[PDB]
Amino acid sequence: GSATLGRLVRAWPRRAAVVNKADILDEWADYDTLVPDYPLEIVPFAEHPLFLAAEPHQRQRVLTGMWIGYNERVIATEQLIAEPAFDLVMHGVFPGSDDPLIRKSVQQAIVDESFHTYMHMLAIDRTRELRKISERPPQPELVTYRRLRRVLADMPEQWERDIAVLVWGAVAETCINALLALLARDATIQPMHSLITTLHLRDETAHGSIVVEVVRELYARMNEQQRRALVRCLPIALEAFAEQDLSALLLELNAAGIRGAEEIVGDLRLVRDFSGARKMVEQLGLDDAVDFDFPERPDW
Amino acid sequence: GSATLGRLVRAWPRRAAVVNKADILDEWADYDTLVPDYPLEIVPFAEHPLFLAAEPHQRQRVLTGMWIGYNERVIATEQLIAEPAFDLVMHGVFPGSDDPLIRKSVQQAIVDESFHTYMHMLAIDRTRELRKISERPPQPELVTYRRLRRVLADMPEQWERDIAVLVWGAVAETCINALLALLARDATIQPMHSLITTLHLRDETAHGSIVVEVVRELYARMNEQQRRALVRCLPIALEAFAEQDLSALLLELNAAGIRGAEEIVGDLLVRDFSGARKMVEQLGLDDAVDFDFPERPDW
Repeated sequence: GSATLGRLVRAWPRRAAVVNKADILDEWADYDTLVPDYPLEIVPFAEHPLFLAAEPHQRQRVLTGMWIGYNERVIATEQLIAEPAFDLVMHGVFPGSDDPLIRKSVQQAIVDESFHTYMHMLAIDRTRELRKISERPPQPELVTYRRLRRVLADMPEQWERDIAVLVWGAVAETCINALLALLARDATIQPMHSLITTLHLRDETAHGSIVVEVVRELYARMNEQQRRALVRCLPIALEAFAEQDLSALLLELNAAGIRGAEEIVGDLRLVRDFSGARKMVEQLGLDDAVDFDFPERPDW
Repeated sequence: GSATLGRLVRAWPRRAAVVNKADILDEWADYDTLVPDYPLEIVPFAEHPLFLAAEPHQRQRVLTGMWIGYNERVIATEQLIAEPAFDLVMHGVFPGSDDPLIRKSVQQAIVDESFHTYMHMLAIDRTRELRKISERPPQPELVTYRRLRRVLADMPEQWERDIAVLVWGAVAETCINALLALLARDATIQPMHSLITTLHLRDETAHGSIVVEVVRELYARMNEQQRRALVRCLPIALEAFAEQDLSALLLELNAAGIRGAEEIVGDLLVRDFSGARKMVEQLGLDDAVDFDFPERPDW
């Protein structure tokens, strides 16, 4: 079997966030209210005159809101997109998925996603308590999940729905959110915010390598119509993860009471790193068969 | 907020198997094939004449099968019974489940169950490799799960189905498998077999405490007709976890080639219900539940 997979399975105890920082709760120990929740430098409208025209506490409420929103979207992605793909592999629904090495690598990833959900859930609860955020509008559906559900809606056959779910999860796990990596390195924000994202990023880098190996092995064992289906679905999943939907920004800005929120939003790097998914496409020998313009590899 | 829930949440990093023995895979290192997989002492037909009249390799193959069978059932219980109940709580379908202390304790439990599945899956894989078992017959559907399907068939509405799933999960997590506890303490079997079960039991002791606290809190917030279904639901789940089904024994004796397997099973390990009894008290359902709780086992 895959030496990459063997190596990833062996490294998991030395690498995983759940093993090496299970005590994340205690990181709020000596909290400092004076330190921001989110870095202004990665806010796209940070220097828009209408955002600058606001009062300092209003800008701070937007930053806090964007931090909470980012954590909400991470949890929804894990729960609705990434974990269901991992679960399908473990269920043995694809030929070749009964392999001990595939099963070990993916079950480890499932433990990691559980702990990721734990960390991000903690981040929301602690922030809401400490910032005294009593109430907050029930946020919109993920654009990525909306696309998934619409693809699946009129699909007759379970075998094809399984392919779509796998591909959506695979793309999610190989296309790293710019906010994950930018938040991870940021020294200006709450140290627990930088830390949680640092931990998640370390695990996600391994998850992308696992997904590349696992998808190669399963595609190789798939029949032609399964293979064909995987191929059609890739560009659709890739475009869903490339698509920016700034509905969340509008709600945050309106929440904070910033005047001209519609103007600021309507007025509008932060691209995902698609390196992993490009490697995935390469490993499948699909380097000319996928209709997607891959963005440049980010500096970070 | 519950002081028990609070203590268990803050102790989780020190307690959790996932933190303490993530490298469980490496425990197979200096592997000794001479050490049995499973203790004869706890095999219900160990002293049956037809079992004793089989060859040494045949009896050792049964022990291997029962160990693998144990692990298969643990995984199935976690996947089909325990995790769904915990997920239901996290999906906030019940009033009062949005509480951050409840969410922390249950999410930590969910991390634990994913790691338990991992441990048990690898015990199966490492045993099958080292003992050279190339094929194993399809296993029977869990008795507990078969009974679950039945109740859900009888109670088909979405809101009914949530309550049944929760109770099924709750009973599973508060009634400790005799085999879990007896394997954990066994000094004669493969050290990693007693280790995995020791680790799982340590976690499960906490989970039982968690479930009693959570279910109580969720009980307070249900409407008349939800409470109704939960109270009527408890004894059926409890009966399900108490009913002893012999079908998996008859399969190990065949997988091993033992003659008169039917007679053996014809001629034929009660859970510790202590945690579930407490759950019943905590709900004030002491007089309401028609179920006869067995005496606590010494272990």
